[PDB]
Amino acid sequence: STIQPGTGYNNGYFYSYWNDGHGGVTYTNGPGGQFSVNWSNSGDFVGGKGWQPGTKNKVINFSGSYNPNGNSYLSVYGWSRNPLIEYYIVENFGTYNPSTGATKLGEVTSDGSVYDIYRTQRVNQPSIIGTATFYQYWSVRRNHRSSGSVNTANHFNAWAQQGLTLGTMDYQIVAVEGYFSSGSASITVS
Repeated sequence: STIQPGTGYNNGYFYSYWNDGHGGVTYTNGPGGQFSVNWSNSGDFVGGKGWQPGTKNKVINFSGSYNPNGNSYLSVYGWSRNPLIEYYIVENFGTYNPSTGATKLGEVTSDGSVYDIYRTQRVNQPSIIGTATFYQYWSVRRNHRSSGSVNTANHFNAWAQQGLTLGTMDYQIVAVEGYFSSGSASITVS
């Protein structure tokens, strides 16, 4: 069903839904690995379904509809702890490339596309452990898509070759993010 921000497990899939307290977003958990997001003149939000904990070799499948009108992205989104790392494997995005401002570390080929890889240091920013400082890694698919399979190990290995140390895995979801925009999405994860 439709929920307010929070985390939990639904039909055997972990979910996380976060927003900045601005209105304009509706997040709904559906059957199995399904979730939907509908938004209209939102603030900042990100939510979706997957695993808690994730793993360093998961092959993540997703399908469905993704129709942003403005700034948004569809990604595999997760964290590690000790060290604290935030990461995104971006499969599609709207009007803004969310890796803008991050430092390019190279490229990796996975699951039918080249990806550009990046990182940036986030300083005194919200995180799964509260206000914190941590590196944020990106892998941005050149050939955008809204269904597919992601071999996460290819991305983790590419980042590791340029200095990433992944600690203990925390959650790992397929997420829809929006940033002062409108859109819809209906995604099924497995």
